[PDB]
Amino acid sequence: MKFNPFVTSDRSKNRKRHFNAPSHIRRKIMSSPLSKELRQKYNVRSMPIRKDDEVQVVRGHYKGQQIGKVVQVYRKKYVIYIERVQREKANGTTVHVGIHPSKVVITRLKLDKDRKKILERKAKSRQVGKEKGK
Amino acid sequence: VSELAGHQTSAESWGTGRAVARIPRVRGGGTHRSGQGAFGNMCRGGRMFAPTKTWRRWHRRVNTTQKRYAICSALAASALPALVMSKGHRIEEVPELPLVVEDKVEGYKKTKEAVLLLKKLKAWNDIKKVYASQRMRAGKGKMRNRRRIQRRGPCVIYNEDNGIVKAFRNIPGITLLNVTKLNILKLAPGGHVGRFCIWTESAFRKLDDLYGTWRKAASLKSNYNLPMHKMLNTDLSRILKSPEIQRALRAPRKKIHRR
Amino acid sequence: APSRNGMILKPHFHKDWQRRVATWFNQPARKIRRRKARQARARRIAPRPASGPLRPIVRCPTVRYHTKVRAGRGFSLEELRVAGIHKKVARTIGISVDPRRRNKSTESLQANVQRLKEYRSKLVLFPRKPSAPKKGDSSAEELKLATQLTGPVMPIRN
RNA sequence: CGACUCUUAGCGGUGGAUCACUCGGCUCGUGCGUCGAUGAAGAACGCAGCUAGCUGCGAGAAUUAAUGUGAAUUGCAGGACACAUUGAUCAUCGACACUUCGAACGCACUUGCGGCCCCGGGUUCCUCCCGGGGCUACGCCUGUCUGAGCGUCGCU
RNA sequence: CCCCGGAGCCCCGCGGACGCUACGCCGCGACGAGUAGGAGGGCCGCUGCGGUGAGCCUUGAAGCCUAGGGCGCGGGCCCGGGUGGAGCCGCCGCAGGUGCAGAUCUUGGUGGUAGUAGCAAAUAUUCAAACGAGAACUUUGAAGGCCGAAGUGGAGAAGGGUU
RNA sequence: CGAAAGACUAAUCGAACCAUCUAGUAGCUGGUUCCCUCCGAAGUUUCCCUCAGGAUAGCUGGCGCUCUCGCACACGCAGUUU
RNA sequence: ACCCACCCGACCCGUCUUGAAACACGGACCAAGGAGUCUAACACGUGCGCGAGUCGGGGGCUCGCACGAAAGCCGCCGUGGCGCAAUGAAGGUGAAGGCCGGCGCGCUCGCCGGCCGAGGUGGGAUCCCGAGGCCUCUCCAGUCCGCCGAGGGCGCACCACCGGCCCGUCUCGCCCGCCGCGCCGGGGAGGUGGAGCACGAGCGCACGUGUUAGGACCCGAAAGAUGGUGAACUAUGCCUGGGC
RNA sequence: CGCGACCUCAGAUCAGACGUGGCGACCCGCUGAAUUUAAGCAUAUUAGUCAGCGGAGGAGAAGAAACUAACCAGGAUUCCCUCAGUAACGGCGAGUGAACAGGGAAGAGCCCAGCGCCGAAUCCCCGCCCCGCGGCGGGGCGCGGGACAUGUGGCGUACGGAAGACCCGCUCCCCGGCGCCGCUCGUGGGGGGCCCAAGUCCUUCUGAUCGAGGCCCAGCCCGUGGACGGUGUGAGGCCGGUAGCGGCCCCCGGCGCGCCGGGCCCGGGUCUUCCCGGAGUCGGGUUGCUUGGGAAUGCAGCCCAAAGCGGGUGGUAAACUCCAUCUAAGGCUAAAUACCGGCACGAGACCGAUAGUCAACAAGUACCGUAAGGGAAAGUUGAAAAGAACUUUGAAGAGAGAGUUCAAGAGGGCGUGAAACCGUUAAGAGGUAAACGGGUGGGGUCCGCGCAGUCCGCCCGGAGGAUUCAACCCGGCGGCGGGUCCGGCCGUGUCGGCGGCCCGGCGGAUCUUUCCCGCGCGGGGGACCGUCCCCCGACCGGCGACCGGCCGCCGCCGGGCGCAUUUCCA
Ligand SMILES: [Mg+2]
Ligand SMILES: [Mg+2]
Ligand SMILES: [Mg+2]
Ligand SMILES: [Mg+2]
Ligand SMILES: [Mg+2]
Ligand SMILES: [Mg+2]
Ligand SMILES: [Mg+2]
Ligand SMILES: [Mg+2]
Ligand SMILES: [Mg+2]
Ligand SMILES: [Mg+2]
Ligand SMILES: [Mg+2]
Ligand SMILES: [Mg+2]
Ligand SMILES: [Mg+2]
Ligand SMILES: [Mg+2]
Ligand SMILES: [Mg+2]
Ligand SMILES: [Mg+2]
Ligand SMILES: [Mg+2]
Ligand SMILES: [Mg+2]
Ligand SMILES: [Mg+2]
Ligand SMILES: [Mg+2]
Ligand SMILES: [Mg+2]
Ligand SMILES: [Mg+2]
Ligand SMILES: [Mg+2]
Ligand SMILES: [Mg+2]
Ligand SMILES: [Mg+2]
Ligand SMILES: [Mg+2]
Ligand SMILES: [Mg+2]
Ligand SMILES: [Mg+2]
Ligand SMILES: [Mg+2]
Ligand SMILES: [Mg+2]
Ligand SMILES: [Mg+2]
Ligand SMILES: [Mg+2]
Ligand SMILES: [Mg+2]
Ligand SMILES: [Mg+2]
Ligand SMILES: [Mg+2]
Ligand SMILES: [Mg+2]
Ligand SMILES: [Mg+2]
Ligand SMILES: [Mg+2]
Ligand SMILES: [Mg+2]
Ligand SMILES: [Mg+2]
Ligand SMILES: [Mg+2]
Ligand SMILES: [Mg+2]
Ligand SMILES: [Mg+2]
Ligand SMILES: [Mg+2]
Ligand SMILES: [Mg+2]
Ligand SMILES: [Mg+2]
Ligand SMILES: [Mg+2]
Ligand SMILES: [Mg+2]
Ligand SMILES: [Mg+2]
Ligand SMILES: [Mg+2]
Ligand SMILES: [Mg+2]
Ligand SMILES: [Mg+2]
Ligand SMILES: [Mg+2]
Ligand SMILES: [Mg+2]
Ligand SMILES: [Mg+2]
Ligand SMILES: [Mg+2]
Repeated sequence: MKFNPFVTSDRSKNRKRHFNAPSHIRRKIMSSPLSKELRQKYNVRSMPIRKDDEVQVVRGHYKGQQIGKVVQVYRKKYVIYIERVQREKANGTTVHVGIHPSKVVITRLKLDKDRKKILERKAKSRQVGKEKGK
Repeated sequence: VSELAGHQTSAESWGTGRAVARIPRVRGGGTHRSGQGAFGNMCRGGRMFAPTKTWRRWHRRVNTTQKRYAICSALAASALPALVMSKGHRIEEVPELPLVVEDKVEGYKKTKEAVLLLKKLKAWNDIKKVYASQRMRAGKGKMRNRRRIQRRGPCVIYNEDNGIVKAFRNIPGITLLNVTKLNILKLAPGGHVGRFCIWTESAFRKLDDLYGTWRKAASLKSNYNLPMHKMLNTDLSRILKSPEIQRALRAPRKKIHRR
Repeated sequence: APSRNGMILKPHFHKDWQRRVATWFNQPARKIRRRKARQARARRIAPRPASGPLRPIVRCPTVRYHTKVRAGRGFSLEELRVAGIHKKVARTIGISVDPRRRNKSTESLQANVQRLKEYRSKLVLFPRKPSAPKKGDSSAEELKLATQLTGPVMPIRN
């Protein structure tokens, strides 16, 4: 259950919260899991997805073992566009198909300074949690 | 419903003589809503017949003794495997029906422990059933934070939370009760009398202190004893084929004299 | 229009009563709010009685109540004077003091005096600094209790 | 058989019921309980690369600064930026800014007329002329200055 | 002059339905109009809540449609087929903004009337060409007409507000 | 306001319009939503500023209770008659 | 159950009405909406809990309420409500009687000891006793079991009647009492008023029906009041222009 | 005829302050109807209610008795329960209608004028320095101004106070700063930020799965986390979250210690001598309104108009009298209480687009009205725009192919797509308008058949094939029932132990203060009574309350039994 009496559990309120979320919050929502290779390495389950991560689509039509680079993150549409995840429109032109980040898995992260520090913080809180449980 | 709801308009009746129908009609304007119909429960816009008030008598009060009677009955029938089984609880493999347990069960601080216990006591097919029952509620409840529904599970009466109520918490179905503070809404859910319970020796001993035996007062609820019985031999078959009774009957006329 | 036997009864719903209906959906939240407030005051007034001050034994007026005895508002001045408690000071040790109570009978006076005597005996005056001067009780009767008194201080039983 | 009419069914229309949804309400409860001459509430007019409305803002006008965040924004453009850098974007908001009416304050409501001090062109304080800046409501309190009275006295 | 774990049974007292949801089952009689009105029973119906059906449901929920098959005195209900595309029902209790033919009812929609009444105030039009997919109506030219300077002309006020 | 018609006062006048009090009051019109089953009326009484309404009796239904004995073994009651 | 045929029957519903197929009103058609509600108070009926009690509020103690604004508990458990006692305008008063023996003159009056203790008549479901049958394969004896039972009893509830008691009130009468002897206090007999007593039945909760007060089944006035907006039409005055 | 004090009055764009409007749920002060009820209506009622005007605050108002009472007396206000639908009012009709006591929530008490004493001992504003400065403050220093004796400050206010003499005991309280220590209850106060468990595992459906089956214990894993939401269907484990006395980082609060700067020589009782109270106010008359307040509850105007062992009240006018009770005509004050406005949250047996707010949407919008004012309608393609390239007919709108999609039998007002109504296709009919009830018939539509439906089931007889047992014993297991209650556990009624009684507790208006402790009372013992528990024996209901052996019966397994038995099959 949820006990904290300032949170909500209320369809309409959590749905409003979602569809009217502001960019910086939508970053957090549009996270996706890391691969079991990276999970082992960094001690982190999931990361906010970003413009040029390498990525596998997991479920849907484009469900495959091809590792495509992310192209752009459309936070207004809650979706990401991926290198070869595309479909031909009527008139031959290609169009990047939207994939929701949660149905994607990150194989190669784009490591900047900030991202590194996020990974370091998450792994730290995990290890504190494991030490507390022990 | 709101006090104003319906009456926010200013609508006079065009009187009789204009054809139409002696309703109060919205005054003037170059809108759709003009010469329409206001106020009458029948009208669109309108105003519901006898608007619901806040001061409806929502709460309902009950005599103390009657509540205590109720809770005795409910306890009484958490024994009786028939009634428990009829209330749907899969109590086939359970070892002894007023199921009392060691008081390390106060100890437990992890669900893992709490679940293993239930599996040892063979109560786990009840939770396993609750898991199977989990499904979408039909109807408008769905859009009012009653979206999922499932079974009631085993009750667990504990004497003191030394950790237990954390351990049994995530296990779906299980309600926990303090003995000192029993509840009829939980021991007899749906107003239905059976319900499989799992007692703790510490709690189970305390019942006689709480409710009192038949020759001892409550000794905890000031002035209270158990309700008396209206008849003692409840199995009437034993009575009806006794020597004392059948000795004094007329012999049964059972020929059938048809027309 | 009345119909064949009943109470010829006069309900008072001729004023705009629905404008002034007072529902009671508060009451739970109210009770909780009161109990929270009460628990706060207890925590503030640390080893003092939560109850409040000690209050005088008092007879009820009128032939009806007459035989009963209540807590009163505060100790009369004559009562304090007899006990040997300065009226301004009594308020600082947790003794209620009204000065509107006359004192007719000697029987009521002496019993109330006895009360203040008893209170002074079983009271633990902390010193102003932790470094102890006169009056302030010993560090024994201090460590053993900086305890509150739950319920009314020295309760009255008729 | 013929046309027409009536009935029933199939398909198609018209129409938008029903059902299923729900970023909206309604009700009950909790906490706080804060507007304004330092110019409020309200009104007006403006402000976007393409923008009418809604919203957001005030000539610094879809916002500036700062702080947190850490790559977008995205209808299309265009761009920026080195996202190993105060750094995109959001959020917060403590600094800064905030057109005109409005209690509304120079007097009037035309958007009309003004007075008085200082500054720049204009002069070379020559007042004009132009532009800029700051004052110029009523009431009342404490003090201040200047005063009034065959009000009550004193000295001359 | 004996035992039913065996008389063999039309009566069996040794044990007892195929029957016995005892709110069940069974038997005999009698009776049955009904407004206003009253009462009872509805495994009649609607929506939501506590219970409960190891219920149902993308291998197709609700709703909708059906010259398909049935049940019920009836309220109604169940099955088949189609359509549809996401939820829904049985039982036991609780609760109600719970059942429509009418109210010159309310809101929305559609008929017949009906291709009907009608598009009749102030004399008037005609020929050619052009453009154009297309001309009774546009434009140009030609002719015939009217307004007839108290104008159907040329300028303003108010009002409109980009005409 | 009226050289007077009760004229005019923004298509409104023997008392304008707008909002509220207001869901104003109505012994009076109109309407009032599923099934079966059983019982089933009244339009007369007295009183009433009562006569298109109430009250009260009557007539109806519902709930019952107390007894009775077709369990070879009956008392009481009647829109009769003697 | 779709269509068609034929014979017989058969007027259009709703409504007010003594009387509607009506030359009575409402109704072109379809969809969705649409009217006996809720609160309070009383009454009677019914169900449950407890019973001379009952009661729960209001409050308090137990939790951050996930479910809880619940649930539980409280010398508060009873301040208090209702009930357990009436009757009188009120001051007030306030439900017992019998019997027996003795003492005062038994005076259908006054005082002292013992016994019983809510009276009696009729009718009363029902219990209780029961003569006597009625047989058993025989003549008698004879305990056991029934069945019926004439006849007799205790008699619930309830009804009718007669007594009794309390409070008011009248009439008539004779005695008692003491810190205060008095315009003091207390009794008796017989009538008569009381929503009285005469071995208790209430309290709480829930459901139903009825009757009210509330918008009060739904829709409906002509009106009434308070506070505001209008003389751009028109009425009349004035100012300043224009016209014949 | 000047100059100077003061007094009363002016003027300033004089120096520096304040007020003005809004909001209005709640609150205070006025003002104040009428619908309505009374079955009419005028008093009454509606109602001190709507409308009107004024003024506030986070609450307001109220509040420390000119109070209740009549008691063995209580002791500010406010709030709840109760008093009580009562006392009372009332065309005594309709109707209206409080208070005290009692129990709770909370609890807090104070200050002036006066009377007096103290060299005005007081205040404001200037100006210079040190600190402090986003709530203008402290300290110092100025012959620098003014306010003030027509009265500022200290003491002091009815609970009495002052001043004196000696009885006693002894001396911390406040603020301006500057630091520093313990992050200080939802169990780390408040705010902000960023973090933290576990499947996308195997098969298989599907357009897509969050589905279906499985996975070392209902299956794997976490579970202090299986709330909710999102994600191409239904997701504890995909993501956000959720749980947790979980973490880290900021900021802020609140309290604890140190240092400094200032202020501050601040008691109590006992005996004496003094001191003491708010006027056009009370009170009376009165008229008007108001109240339950009735020969006047409260508030008003007018007229009269006080006292000081007085004055007020003591619910029937008045006189006389005793009692009781307060001390009016000046002021402040937190708390429980209110809250349809605001900001920010949470929840619901509510509504689910003719509902719910007028308003789910560019709604107080469009639109109307000169204006006051009125005031709508209007949600849904799909998972994703993949929103139909291209060919062709047409001036085009429109089509026909082609294509996207699981589907366009989802095509931009597009989910589902009812009825009325209309087109057509098929069938059937047709001079008494249609439609209807009953009864048959004819035709259609589908539905069940049958390419014999002769439907099954027992038992039996026969003729064919078929394996293994029933019967019988033997060994084991399990179940039933039984009495000898045999042996022991189990419990009802009774009796015995007075045995638990102090190693058995509660209750009691039973007793005792021979007791103990604390102050005649409270608490605890100690007797006593009622109630609940041990010991064994006896009798009895031997009770579904159980065990152990023995018996009898049944069933299952395993042995044997080979075929006049044993089932199977046709
Ligand atoms: Mg509405
Ligand atoms: Mg539904
Ligand atoms: Mg208290
Ligand atoms: Mg009938
Ligand atoms: Mg869908
Ligand atoms: Mg509802
Ligand atoms: Mg209809
Ligand atoms: Mg024509
Ligand atoms: Mg002419
Ligand atoms: Mg022109
Ligand atoms: Mg012209
Ligand atoms: Mg005339
Ligand atoms: Mg109505
Ligand atoms: Mg009438
Ligand atoms: Mg009529
Ligand atoms: Mg008719
Ligand atoms: Mg006729
Ligand atoms: Mg008519
Ligand atoms: Mg008609
Ligand atoms: Mg309907
Ligand atoms: Mg009853
Ligand atoms: Mg009645
Ligand atoms: Mg009603
Ligand atoms: Mg009306
Ligand atoms: Mg009138
Ligand atoms: Mg103001
Ligand atoms: Mg009237
Ligand atoms: Mg009337
Ligand atoms: Mg009238
Ligand atoms: Mg009044
Ligand atoms: Mg008002
Ligand atoms: Mg105040
Ligand atoms: Mg005062
Ligand atoms: Mg009081
Ligand atoms: Mg009462
Ligand atoms: Mg009144
Ligand atoms: Mg003074
Ligand atoms: Mg989901
Ligand atoms: Mg989920
Ligand atoms: Mg996670
Ligand atoms: Mg009045
Ligand atoms: Mg008197
Ligand atoms: Mg005040
Ligand atoms: Mg809609
Ligand atoms: Mg709509
Ligand atoms: Mg709407
Ligand atoms: Mg709809
Ligand atoms: Mg619509
Ligand atoms: Mg639609
Ligand atoms: Mg729709
Ligand atoms: Mg489809
Ligand atoms: Mg579709
Ligand atoms: Mg849809
Ligand atoms: Mg559609
Ligand atoms: Mg058709
Ligand atoms: Mg044809």
